[PDB]
Amino acid sequence: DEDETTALVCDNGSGLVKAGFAGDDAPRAVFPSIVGRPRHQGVMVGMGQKDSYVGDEAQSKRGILTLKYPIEHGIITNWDDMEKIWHHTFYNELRVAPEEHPTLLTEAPLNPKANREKMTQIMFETFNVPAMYVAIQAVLSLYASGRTTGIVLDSGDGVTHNVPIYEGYALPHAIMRLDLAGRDLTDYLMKILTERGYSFVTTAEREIVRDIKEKLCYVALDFENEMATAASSSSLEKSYELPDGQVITIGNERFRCPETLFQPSFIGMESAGIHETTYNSIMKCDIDIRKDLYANNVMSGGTTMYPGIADRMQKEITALAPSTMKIKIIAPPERKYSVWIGGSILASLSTFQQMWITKQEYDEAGPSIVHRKCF
Amino acid sequence: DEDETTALVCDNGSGLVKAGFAGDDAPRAVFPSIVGRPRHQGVMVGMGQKDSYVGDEAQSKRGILTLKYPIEHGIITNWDDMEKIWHHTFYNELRVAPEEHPTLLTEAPLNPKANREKMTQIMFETFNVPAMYVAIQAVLSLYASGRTTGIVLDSGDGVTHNVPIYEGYALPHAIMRLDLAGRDLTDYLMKILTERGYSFVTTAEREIVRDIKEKLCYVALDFENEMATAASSSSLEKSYELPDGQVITIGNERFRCPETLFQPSFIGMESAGIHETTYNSIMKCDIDIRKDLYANNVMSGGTTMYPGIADRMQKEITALAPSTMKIKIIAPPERKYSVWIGGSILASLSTFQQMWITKQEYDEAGPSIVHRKCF
Amino acid sequence: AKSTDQTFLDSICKQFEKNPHLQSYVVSKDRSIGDTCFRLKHYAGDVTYDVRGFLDKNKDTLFGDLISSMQSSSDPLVQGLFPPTRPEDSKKRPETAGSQFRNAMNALITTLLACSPHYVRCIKSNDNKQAGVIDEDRVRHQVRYLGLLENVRVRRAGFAGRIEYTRFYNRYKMLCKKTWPSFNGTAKQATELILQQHNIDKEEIRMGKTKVFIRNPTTLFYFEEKRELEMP
Ligand SMILES: Nc1ncnc2c1ncn2[C@@H]1O[C@H](COP(=O)(O)OP(=O)(O)O)[C@@H](O)[C@H]1O
Ligand SMILES: Nc1ncnc2c1ncn2[C@@H]1O[C@H](COP(=O)(O)OP(=O)(O)O)[C@@H](O)[C@H]1O
Ligand SMILES: [Ca+2]
Ligand SMILES: [Ca+2]
Repeated sequence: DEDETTALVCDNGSGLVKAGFAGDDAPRAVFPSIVGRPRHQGVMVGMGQKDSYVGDEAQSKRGILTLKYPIEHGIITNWDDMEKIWHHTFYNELRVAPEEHPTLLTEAPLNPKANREKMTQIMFETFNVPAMYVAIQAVLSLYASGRTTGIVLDSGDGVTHNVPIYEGYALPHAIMRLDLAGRDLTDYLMKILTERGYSFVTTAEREIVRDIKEKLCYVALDFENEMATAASSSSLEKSYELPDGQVITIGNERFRCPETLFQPSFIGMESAGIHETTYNSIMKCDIDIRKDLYANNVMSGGTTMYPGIADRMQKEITALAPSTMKIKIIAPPERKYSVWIGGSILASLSTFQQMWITKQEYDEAGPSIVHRKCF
Repeated sequence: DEDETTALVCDNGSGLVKAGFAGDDAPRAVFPSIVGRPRHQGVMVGMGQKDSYVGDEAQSKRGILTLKYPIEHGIITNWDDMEKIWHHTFYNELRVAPEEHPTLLTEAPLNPKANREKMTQIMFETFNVPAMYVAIQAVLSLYASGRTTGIVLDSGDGVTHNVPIYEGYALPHAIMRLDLAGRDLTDYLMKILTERGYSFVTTAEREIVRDIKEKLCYVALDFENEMATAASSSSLEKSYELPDGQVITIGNERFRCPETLFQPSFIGMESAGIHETTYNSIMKCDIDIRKDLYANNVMSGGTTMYPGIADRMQKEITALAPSTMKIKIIAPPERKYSVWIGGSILASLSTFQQMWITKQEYDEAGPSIVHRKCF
Repeated sequence: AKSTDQTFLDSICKQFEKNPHLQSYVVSKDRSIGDTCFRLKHYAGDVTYDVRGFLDKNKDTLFGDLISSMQSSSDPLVQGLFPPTRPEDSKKRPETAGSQFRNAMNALITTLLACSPHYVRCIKSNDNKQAGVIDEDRVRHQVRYLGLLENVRVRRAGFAGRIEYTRFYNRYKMLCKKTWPSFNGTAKQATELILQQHNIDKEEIRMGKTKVFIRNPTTLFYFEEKRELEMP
């Protein structure tokens, strides 16, 4: 546009595909990372079904679709279907050719080595990308919120990651990975829903569970005191008319499921709560470096949007943590797009040149170019 | 400042870098002689780490730093890092160019010959110093306290030196050197701390041991009588809230470690106590020159600040020393800066001209100019 | 965002302090430079800048999340502040400063490499509005940092006495022979035909665009005089 040339920003997860044009502050066309076929055989003739039904077109009509998700936190059940997800991204919504503008993707911390080389194969050899990089999830948001000294816990629907990044990344481990977010809460509901004459059976309607979840479901401050309150039918049940037509008086259902977050013992996992793992990462660093970590805590992700998420942390942490200085948690009121706001940062930096992979660089160091320069 | 031209005072040790402006009575900007890198790899991009983290900036944040000290009493583990310690001294705090004002450094008694020529190489050839001298630790303090006839024992964290200087320096030996001060007490604590569920593991937090030490730890007058007192939990344990948050009830821990001072047998050294070595130096001088030495004893250094340090000396000395005249020890209530107050003296003397090394003097007598004129 | 102006300074030194035209108090030992300032060369001198401001002074960018709510009103003043959407300057509205400044400077260049320009310089006399007073030190400096006398020597080439061919021809016509309308055309062979008939070395003069090149001053006084002791 008579400014520069070849530039773009992108970001994908287990919820939405955040992307936009060149030099933007916020996304432009986010869409669900879904994709399925036809369990209904799509009037076979009222088109040769194909196109699994990805994008707004897919999210619109769920019934015909057997929504089979490709990338469940880390593991990619299949790469063949990924081919026609990015074919919908750059060409339909972004309206730009990938054989021109760079690309800034996100990296699920500690992702299988074999996956990186596989992805690069899809871009460089097929979609011809002469410049691109895959930054590491959390570290991005750090520079956006305006923090240089804090501990980041960025996670939404993908995977939980405790990234203590306030003066260095890639160093002692002090990081954790937990497959317990988003889809885990989306699949657990139908189970407990059975006791209330409800059952979102198939995957298509399972996706709706998440929709209603993010508009009412809240977290209990103390399950004990709210157990006796159950008698008082006022703060619990609330009339929610299902778009089709079937009221669901969610009440105790709201604060029962989220309890699993702090208590992973409800789904057969010894994984400690997100406030225990926090200790595990802090106890590794030096002794004279905790007082500043407690001062500011970066809690990001769409998972940190439900009522009663930050106040609970300040109750459990103080217990098994030093009690002398003040403790404050920085949870950006809109901390979901924290990664994208940070993506816009690195997207406009020139120092970033010493990170991405140039067309020729791949052929000069084989497929291992990724893990030979990056880390 | 429309007064004179080219003047300054400095002093370094194993604790603080004492320095100031021209013609000052007390220092102006003291800072820890530390320096390290990043065991955390400093967000590599949230700056090309480098600058080891020396000065207030270093002492502020200890966690990221792997504090590796350069000059341990006499031996310099490495000179390459010393380069960017003085680059922080003259230019940042002192705010003066070393290519103008002289410099008065201190000399660790009996320092390797090869070291003197190495230091001069860093000043004259690189930092261009047309005038400077490196006076001998103890003798300086003598003229400050206002004593001409006494025995000086100046030592803090560096090395212990018994300097009988009351009418002549550089003569019979009557001097001793002992690598048992400061850092020795700083490293010994973590060992014995293990028995009390505490352990300051790495070097970063090890530095804090010294901080708390100089605010409570005291010396036992008689270990025997204070052993039974242990039952009385009143004069021992004292609540000390660790800044972060971890109380440490130091009690018997206070007077156990300092006992090593008078008893070097707790760390595998046949070195006799500081009151025995005193005899060793006195017995060498004439017989009719002791009565005046006992009258006044110059005990200086930050090590002579702990409770129960002077009174103990008057108990052990009188035993194996002549018992007829009166014995008094002069321990300046603030005897740490005794060297600096004395530094201010020699810094304003003109007779000092016949001591320092002029720019040309170095080229006229090669690198041995130091040990050719000085002594 | 968190990085202050002070930290920005350190980001320059590490990246450069080797590429010409950039110094500081750390590398270049010059007391004139403060501990919170830096050196930067331009044309012919040195300038030490301060760090105050920078941040809020630079970015200044404004997004459309603060404008939308205001331009939705109904008043020739309120919406008036925002003329009929995009006065020939938009293309893409939301961009983090940096680039936005590049536009104001790029739009300037793009319209310079496609036109036939003309140049005019000016020199301020003094700081007292006097039409007959010279401030020696101030004037000489003004002529220097503009680099005008260097544009005199270098452009031509770099020497003493210089005269244009286009103006040398129609001036020294009535001196030598064979320099009449029966000329050949070239400005080199013609001159050779001129200087050879009066015994003059050829290497002393050279031909280029429109400037005669005879090195050393003495030759000028030698030419002018020679044109006097044999023709009044
Ligand atoms: N205000 C909100 N309240 C509750 N859930 C929200 C909110 N905003 C976004 N979400 C949810 O957060 C999820 C996306 O979070 P994100 O951190 O981007 O996930 P991921 O990185 O795993 O793709 C989606 O399930 C979305 O519905
Ligand atoms: N009042 C005090 N009480 C206890 N320790 C002190 C006191 N003042 C200074 N110190 C300590 O003394 C040490 C510095 O003593 P100094 O004689 O200057 O050492 P050096 O000459 O080896 O550099 C530091 O460890 C400092 O913390
Ligand atoms: Ca993700
Ligand atoms: Ca010393």
